[PDB]
Amino acid sequence: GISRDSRHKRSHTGAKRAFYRKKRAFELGRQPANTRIGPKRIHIVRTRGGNHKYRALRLDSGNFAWGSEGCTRKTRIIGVVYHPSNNELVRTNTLTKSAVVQIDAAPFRQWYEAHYGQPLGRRRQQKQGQVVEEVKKSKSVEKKQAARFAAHGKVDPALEKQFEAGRLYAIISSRPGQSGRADGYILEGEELAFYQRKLHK
Amino acid sequence: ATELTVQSERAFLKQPHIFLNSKVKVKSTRPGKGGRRWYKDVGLGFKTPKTAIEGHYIDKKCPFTGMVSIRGRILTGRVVSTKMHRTIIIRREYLHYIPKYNRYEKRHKNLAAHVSPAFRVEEGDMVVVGQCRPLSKTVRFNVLRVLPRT
Amino acid sequence: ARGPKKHQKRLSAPSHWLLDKLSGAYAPRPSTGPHKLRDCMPLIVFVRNRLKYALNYRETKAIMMQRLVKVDGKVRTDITYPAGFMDVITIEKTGENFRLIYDTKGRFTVHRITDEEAKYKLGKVKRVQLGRGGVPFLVTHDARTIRYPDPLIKVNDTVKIDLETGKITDFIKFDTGALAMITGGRNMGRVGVITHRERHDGGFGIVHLKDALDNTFATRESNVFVIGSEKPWISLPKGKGVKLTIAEERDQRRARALAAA
RNA sequence: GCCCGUCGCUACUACCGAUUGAACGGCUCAGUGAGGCUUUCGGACUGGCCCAGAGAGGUCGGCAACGACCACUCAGGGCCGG
RNA sequence: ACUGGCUGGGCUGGGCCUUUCCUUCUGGAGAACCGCAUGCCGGUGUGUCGGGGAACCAGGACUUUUACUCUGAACAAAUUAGAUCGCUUAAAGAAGGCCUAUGCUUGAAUACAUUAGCAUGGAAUAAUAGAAUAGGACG
RNA sequence: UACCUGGUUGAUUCUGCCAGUAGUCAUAUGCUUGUCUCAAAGAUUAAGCCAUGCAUGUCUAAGUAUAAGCAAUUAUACAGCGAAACUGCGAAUGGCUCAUUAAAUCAGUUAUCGUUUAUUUGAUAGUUACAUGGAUAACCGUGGUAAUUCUAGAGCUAAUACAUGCUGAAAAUCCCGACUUCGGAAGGGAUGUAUUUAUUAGAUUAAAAACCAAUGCCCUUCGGGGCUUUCUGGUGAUUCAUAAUAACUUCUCGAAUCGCACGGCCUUGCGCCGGCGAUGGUUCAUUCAAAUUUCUGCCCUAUCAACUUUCGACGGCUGGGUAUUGGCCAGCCGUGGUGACAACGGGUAACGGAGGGUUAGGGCUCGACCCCGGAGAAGGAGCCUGAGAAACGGCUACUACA
RNA sequence: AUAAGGGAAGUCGGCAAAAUAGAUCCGUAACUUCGGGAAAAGGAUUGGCUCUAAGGGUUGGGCACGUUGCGGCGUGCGGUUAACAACCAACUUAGAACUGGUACGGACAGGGGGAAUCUGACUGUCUAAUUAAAACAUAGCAUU
Ligand SMILES: [Mg+2]
Ligand SMILES: [Mg+2]
Ligand SMILES: [Mg+2]
Ligand SMILES: [Mg+2]
Ligand SMILES: [Mg+2]
Ligand SMILES: [Mg+2]
Ligand SMILES: [Mg+2]
Ligand SMILES: [Mg+2]
Ligand SMILES: [Mg+2]
Ligand SMILES: [Mg+2]
Ligand SMILES: [Mg+2]
Ligand SMILES: [Mg+2]
Ligand SMILES: [Mg+2]
Ligand SMILES: [Mg+2]
Ligand SMILES: [Mg+2]
Ligand SMILES: [Mg+2]
Ligand SMILES: [Mg+2]
Ligand SMILES: [Mg+2]
Ligand SMILES: [Mg+2]
Ligand SMILES: [Mg+2]
Ligand SMILES: [Mg+2]
Ligand SMILES: [Mg+2]
Ligand SMILES: [Mg+2]
Ligand SMILES: [Mg+2]
Ligand SMILES: [Mg+2]
Ligand SMILES: [Mg+2]
Ligand SMILES: [Mg+2]
Ligand SMILES: [Mg+2]
Ligand SMILES: [Mg+2]
Ligand SMILES: [Mg+2]
Ligand SMILES: [Mg+2]
Ligand SMILES: [Mg+2]
Ligand SMILES: [Mg+2]
Ligand SMILES: [Mg+2]
Repeated sequence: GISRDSRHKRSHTGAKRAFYRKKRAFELGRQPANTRIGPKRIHIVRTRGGNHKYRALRLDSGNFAWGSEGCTRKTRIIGVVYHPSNNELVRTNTLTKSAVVQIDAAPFRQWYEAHYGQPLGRRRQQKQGQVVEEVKKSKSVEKKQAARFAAHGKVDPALEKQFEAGRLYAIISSRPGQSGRADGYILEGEELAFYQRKLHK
Repeated sequence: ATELTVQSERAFLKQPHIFLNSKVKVKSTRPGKGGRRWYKDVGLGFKTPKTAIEGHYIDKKCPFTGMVSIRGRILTGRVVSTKMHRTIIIRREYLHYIPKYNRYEKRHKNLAAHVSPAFRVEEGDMVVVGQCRPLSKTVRFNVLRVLPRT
Repeated sequence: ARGPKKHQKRLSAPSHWLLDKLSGAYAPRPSTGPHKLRDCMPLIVFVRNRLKYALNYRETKAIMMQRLVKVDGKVRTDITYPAGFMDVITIEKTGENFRLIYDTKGRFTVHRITDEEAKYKLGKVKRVQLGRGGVPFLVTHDARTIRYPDPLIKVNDTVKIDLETGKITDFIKFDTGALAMITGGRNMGRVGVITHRERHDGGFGIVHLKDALDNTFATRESNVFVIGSEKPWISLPKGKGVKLTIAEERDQRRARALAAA
């Protein structure tokens, strides 16, 4: 089958090597698996030494971590928007490592509301559609939460605009074809500005 | 080396596992701990160049600010080609002994090595290289020091 | 070659086994175990070729099936068990204990030892570090792993093992002035005192020793085995590994012959 | 005395030569293309449940108040697997 | 076997003064030369004395660079040269030997390979670098 | 044992070859042949073709026994030996040959901080239970085909085959908080390991102060004088060994197995506790290794002087794939790499080496063949099982024989 | 204009007809006056639809004062935006996915080729109304 040896190549002087031996059990290769967004589907494969690997054919969710605070919540991925290697990967919407995606921001907004007693990215005040208040059952909570707000600080203006729409950009940092998991982190700061600057022009 | 800009590529270049966007600012002496540039020392009495510590270039093959370890032989030579990108060719000369005729003849070999942006290498120079893991089809050495010109 | 080997050809066996080139085509092919394959002492060769207790293979393998012979206090039942440096072999029915140690000519020799001293060993340490859960441990040259050691103990040292409880009673530092015996290289059987050590950055250092007779020699660190500072703890065999040259070797041979008769 | 070349007869060796001469072998453009790994639908055949409940029957204790369980036939639906 | 020698003659080597002699700091233990009082037959333990570190060890920095040669390390069994033992001698073999033993004892050595790679001493021979627009050395 | 003789001329001295001479662990052949110690042998031409027979199986006190098996008579669950069969392991080692192969194999010397590893050896893992569920072999009995180690449907029963499954501890850490006097607190959840991602610690190795912000405290004459301070391994070198936090997973492991011994307690219940072995099991270490990898070294030929990049040729970047690195592969961007110090190509009656033959020294020639390494099983490709195979006394397909 | 199977067996003779044909990318011999032979010979692709990438133009750049009613000026004096911002404009080339009764230069337009001999060097010209050729002319050469 597919071979990954260097025998069939050409020497650095340009000379052509001659036949040495037939293909070996090692040095083999395998058919690439193109991950796509859809209902979960994973196959098991028996690799060298009796171990196993996990081929992911269709995935829809994975862990993504928010950097500064350090909390990670499981949510779903909407779609891929950029890929440094090939554009056709983007158009076919297939996801691999170093793929820029868009993720749901709901679990992170909820956790932020629980940790800090203030709302983040709410420009729906024009509509006043979902205004609701629940009585908060304590008074030590305001001093602890306001202590957190006065100590840690406030979010940069760029991230609330993302939170109002409810979509966040992320980068896959796992290898879906190898480990069968799509994992990443929410990207922000100057590296974020790099991607918005490149994304629309 | 001479590089106009650091980020001039399709993807974003950054050192792995170096966290760069932290809300709280803490000043520490450690190179990689605080969130600033990371670097190490190869050893064998080789001193880290000054340009590396404050430079902004990103390279994953430099022995400094990179993910490559140096182990094996250490060799020296004369550069013969440095006109491609981030790689040079050195020329090594030696003497082979023919037993029957009781005298020598000259022979030579060609070697390929990876050059870091920290150094500036011109033609006809002495360099010292060290063995490393396979970095390409025919590149297995890295430059460590450039000897002064005559 | 499509897997691991399981046959060993005669004329390729280690020289210090002293196997005749005739009378067969194969050799015992020692099984895998605690000691290196190149320098080991198979139990079948030791019992049959040196002690001459068993005439041939058939009853040689019967002996271990009766569980008569044990090493390090634990009975072994496989004929090709790799024995090695400093290990203690005990035969209770006849009532004696043996220790495997090189002679001055680089081969294993029979060496009677007393019962009270035949119940402990000592070995050089190979690596020390902390394992899973933060528990420190070390491993010696005979695949002995011991947890919670003395924190001052470092690599290349030697440690005394009880062999019944596996506790670290005592140790010897690796420094100048110690008494050492060589275990690898062409300098087989020598015993000397560390004079001074010179190091080379990048690996493969050399150490210089000095014998009792003012002889001088050098060897790699991987071949030095310190056995004491002064008055070595173990009992050395006859000759003490001094490596007399052939001129006096023949002189003493004739002197001893005429002295006896 | 020695001795050189053409021409004629016999014997042998190699060379040029119309015949788009002939046979065998290696590497290759193009066309056709067995088999198999991976992959997408497919579901021969099989297993497990849960409800409602037809129809009948039995069980062990309860005066009773009431509980529980086990065999037959037609099943109704499902609604999940390999 | 063998002792002093001989003011013996050679030869190898190691210390100083000749304008040259031999890098440097930290730490280790500690000698030689000194006196203190305590004790014997003009020397010594003496110590819980310090003035004092010959040599040695461990660690750091500095030192033109190659070829060459000396000595080490590492490197296969067989083979080649080669030591020992009367397989009745020998080509072979690694055996055997000792009074009488219900026992004791030994050998199964050693040198070479030779190209490349790793350390150490020597510094002749044969190449290379350095202060001239001083861009030089020192405090 | 560092050696020569005959031959051009009427006779002489030379260059020069022809012939003679000796060895061969070097083959064939002719004549002849009594004994002792040792014993090579279808390599050369055809890696051409094969009738026949053999060359790989395996059981202990200790996985599974209702043999209409034998043998005894302590075992009414069995208890000895034990056909058949399931299950476990091996069959990838050995043995043969030299077709291909000219920096390829190979040799000496390095590296793996760039990987996999059955087995052996040593350590090591506290979140219905007095015992869970369906099949199947052997077996009884009935068939098909000229033909094979081909098999159908019907009726039974086992597991160390297959599939499920039980916080017995405390302490500590992190979050939510019912409830106040605002200065801490009722009680609620999580917390082994494997897998995947992000973040934190993993210290230095000379010393003397003075200010701002504001809080553990001792003593005390209430004016206060003040404040010594606890750990941190290793390499020449790392993001190392290891620890902690927020989460994740068609997802692991943490024992429903077997044999010998017949013991000890009192609340005397068919109660509780207790020894030595076998077979398994997560991680680390070790052993046998395996795959890649650094430097230098191979015969003749110029009537072979320029070669390599169509469709990777040299390098950079992002990924895929592999046990892992790598132009091994997919995209984007540069235009490189080798050569008269002999590249590239053509020949080889070429497997390489340790080594054999022949000797003053220097050399010439041979090496299929008992030792080490590589490759192949008529010629090509593809693959299952398994730790390990691109295996051929394993399978699939084509060509040629049969 | 079309024809099953055969494919020049018809005939003085392949006369007539058929076959090839555009564009893009590979590949290309003997011979030679080194200019050619060459479109040698001989192969592959070609529609529709939805996308991606490349090839341009114009206008803007610091202070310090003085006229003229925030501006045109007059000046003096610095920096080269690690090249940014807005607007405007036609076509030509390359690449990817899906799709169809495998069809796509869909009509028109549009070279058959190869191995040899005789003869004139070539382009050119003539018997208007039966002969276009090997005939004539030609540059070159030689003579009077
Ligand atoms: Mg084999
Ligand atoms: Mg090392
Ligand atoms: Mg083809
Ligand atoms: Mg097919
Ligand atoms: Mg002999
Ligand atoms: Mg004559
Ligand atoms: Mg043959
Ligand atoms: Mg054959
Ligand atoms: Mg039994
Ligand atoms: Mg051959
Ligand atoms: Mg184990
Ligand atoms: Mg099982
Ligand atoms: Mg890569
Ligand atoms: Mg060049
Ligand atoms: Mg051959
Ligand atoms: Mg050979
Ligand atoms: Mg094979
Ligand atoms: Mg095969
Ligand atoms: Mg066969
Ligand atoms: Mg076989
Ligand atoms: Mg027709
Ligand atoms: Mg027709
Ligand atoms: Mg035809
Ligand atoms: Mg006719
Ligand atoms: Mg005709
Ligand atoms: Mg016509
Ligand atoms: Mg054509
Ligand atoms: Mg033509
Ligand atoms: Mg198309
Ligand atoms: Mg066409
Ligand atoms: Mg004409
Ligand atoms: Mg006319
Ligand atoms: Mg006409
Ligand atoms: Mg004319």
